[PDB]
Amino acid sequence: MPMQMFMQVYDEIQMFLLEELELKFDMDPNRVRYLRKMMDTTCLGGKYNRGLTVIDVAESLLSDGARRKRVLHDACVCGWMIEFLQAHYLVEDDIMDNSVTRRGKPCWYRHPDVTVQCAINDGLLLKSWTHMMAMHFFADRPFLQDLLCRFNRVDYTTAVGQLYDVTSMFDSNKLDPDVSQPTTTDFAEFTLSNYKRIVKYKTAYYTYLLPLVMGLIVSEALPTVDMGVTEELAMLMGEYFQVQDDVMDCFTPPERLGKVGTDIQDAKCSWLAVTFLAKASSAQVAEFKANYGSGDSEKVATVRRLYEEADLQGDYVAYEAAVAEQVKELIEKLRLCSPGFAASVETLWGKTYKRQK
Amino acid sequence: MPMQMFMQVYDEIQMFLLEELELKFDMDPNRVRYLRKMMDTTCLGGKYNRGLTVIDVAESLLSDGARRKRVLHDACVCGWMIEFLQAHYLVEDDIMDNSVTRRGKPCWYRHPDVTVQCAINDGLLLKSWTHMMAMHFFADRPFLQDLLCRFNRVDYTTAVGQLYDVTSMFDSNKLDPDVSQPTTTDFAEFTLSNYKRIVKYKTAYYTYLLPLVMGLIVSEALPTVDMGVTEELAMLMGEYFQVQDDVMDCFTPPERLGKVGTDIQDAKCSWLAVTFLAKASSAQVAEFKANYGSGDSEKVATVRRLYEEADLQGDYVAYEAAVAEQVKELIEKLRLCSPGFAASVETLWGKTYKRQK
Ligand SMILES: CN(CCCCc1ccccc1)CCC(O)(P(=O)(O)O)P(=O)(O)O
Ligand SMILES: CN(CCCCc1ccccc1)CCC(O)(P(=O)(O)O)P(=O)(O)O
Ligand SMILES: [Mg+2]
Ligand SMILES: [Mg+2]
Ligand SMILES: [Mg+2]
Ligand SMILES: [Mg+2]
Ligand SMILES: [Mg+2]
Ligand SMILES: [Mg+2]
Repeated sequence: MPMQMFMQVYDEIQMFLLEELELKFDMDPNRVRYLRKMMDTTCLGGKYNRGLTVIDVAESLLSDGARRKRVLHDACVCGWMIEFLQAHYLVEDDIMDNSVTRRGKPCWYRHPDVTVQCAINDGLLLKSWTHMMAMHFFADRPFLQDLLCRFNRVDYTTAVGQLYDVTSMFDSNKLDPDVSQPTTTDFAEFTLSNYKRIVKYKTAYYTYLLPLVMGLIVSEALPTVDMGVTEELAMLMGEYFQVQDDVMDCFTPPERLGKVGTDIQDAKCSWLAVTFLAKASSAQVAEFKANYGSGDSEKVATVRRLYEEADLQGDYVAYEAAVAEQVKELIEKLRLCSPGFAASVETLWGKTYKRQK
Repeated sequence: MPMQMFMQVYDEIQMFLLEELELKFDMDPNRVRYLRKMMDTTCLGGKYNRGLTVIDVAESLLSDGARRKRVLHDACVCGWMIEFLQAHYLVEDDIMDNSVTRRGKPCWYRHPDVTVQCAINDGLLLKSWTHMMAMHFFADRPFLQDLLCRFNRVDYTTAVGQLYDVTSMFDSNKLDPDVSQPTTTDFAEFTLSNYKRIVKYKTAYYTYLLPLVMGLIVSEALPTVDMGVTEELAMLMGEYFQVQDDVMDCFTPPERLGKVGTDIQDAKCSWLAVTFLAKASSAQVAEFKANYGSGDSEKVATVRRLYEEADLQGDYVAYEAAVAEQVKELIEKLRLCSPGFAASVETLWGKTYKRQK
């Protein structure tokens, strides 16, 4: 049912946007249908976990069935703002990471009749829609300002996190626009501390904290919860969530994930990379620096192998257990003064813990 | 004094941005350096015509000591929001139009140590900053919602224009995300009405209509002018402005313009291109199609050669005169009830009419 009306509001939004493009932007049918396909390919195709969470939080907190419908509808729009925001990130992300597949299908910039230059712009259009839809529905809403302040900061912090992610192969001390530099060879920068910063900003905020806050805002209950504990949980579940993505990027079959990993080729500072270098032996670390950050398959195979050889799946489990009980503890601290919020928060966790996706 | 006070609020804005990233975003001194240089290289180097216009419009309309400098500061912030927005477009546009030089210096993505994927993200960062500085300085001003609504609007419509720009060289009938097609061979879609559409949306709104609008907003004078006549002026000055951009791309010397043209290699629907086709003879129209859209040295020269012989200046000066006359009378309509405003519009026109760069 949540998923039912979630798709109903999607159609509203798609109608409003595309129609306006024809009525107020002098757009021709061919281009109007192109945006439809671009929208559907990039926004539909996922499990909508960020969007659906907003509804759950809103519903779980609204405790005259109009107030219920008001909060419900708004929660769905706020739901699609993040889904569209995620749609925006992934389009640009796939481009930057030179990815091939996304959600079982080719990445947007990989579509035969979608140019890279146009893909970039579509990615921007996606971001502009979040604002366009919000302004259309929340027009006369007391929280409109607060909603967008927090929405944009999260977007901003996520872009910053992508700065950290995109520039982790480079010795930050040799980071100067006017002078080039190649992939690091010592990987001194590949530290858990540098990994944690990357993940906290590029993933955590928009994937866990944002969905929670928007649901709290439409529910007019933000001041009721302990924003501090809530923040601690969002960062914790966020990191964990990203650590999973990193392992799945290397071990989960492309068809089960719906995308072909590029971390090894892109010499990304993944969790698997910083955890390996931290425990591996002289020879292991050497064979790594010699085969990492390359497209060659025997070079790629080597890095995959070396990961297994080093048994990272065991470090993972210990990490997962650490988080699992750290999350449980925080939720109990939250459950004390806000049981309604506590429940919705645990559902988000349960959707994360040991996911295969 | 305007430029000076404008350039000081700049630092006041840069300080805030970078110092925030140092503590609240956990950024290392190196990346804070990289962003400072990026911010200075992408937001500085131009002539600041959009920002400066906002200040002029604003102080021209305040008709209480500090009340004045208050409005003066607000106008400078808005001035930089557009400059930053323009900086955002220009980085993403040089990447899209695969340009080489910008404002004298090499395009941002062309910089020695600026990777394309990072460049893309830096541009997104530049956009994020327009919202960041806005909320910081205007979190108390009542006009904030409108100010940001009108801002995102123009921003949206501009991305929509960029959509017409990048898809103009392709027969929109075969436009379909799954099947690729070459650059239109017949160039049938290169019509003046289609040119007018792309121009009105990718230039007019944010280059002319926005500065006037923000200036009216920060001065609380928005409702004292005939928006209908104001928009007619913006759309008219914007088209003309963009038409000059196209001519300068083919005929103005790089060292003076500050950039190397790419409209001919990118097979862009330029004013020169549509005006040519609309008058050229069979031979000319034929040879045109055989050399346009290529990156080859001599072919590109052949296109200029056909542009000159087609005597496209005679139509330009005629067009300019047609516009000059149409703008004049519109400005008079404005003067009737908005003298002060009309005056600021004269200056803006004065900076557009026969500009060189
Ligand atoms: C959290 N991440 C990026 C969020 C993208 C954030 C962003 C911000 C600004 C501009 C572009 C993208 C999402 C996970 C990944 O995308 P995926 O595995 O889906 O490719 P990656 O592992 O490559 O990070
Ligand atoms: C006003 N125009 C930007 C249009 C860019 C619009 C845009 C860019 C990126 C994202 C959204 C919209 C500016 C003129 C050009 O930039 P330039 O000659 O400076 O390259 P172009 O002739 O390429 O348009
Ligand atoms: Mg990435
Ligand atoms: Mg990726
Ligand atoms: Mg990944
Ligand atoms: Mg362009
Ligand atoms: Mg360009
Ligand atoms: Mg140009």
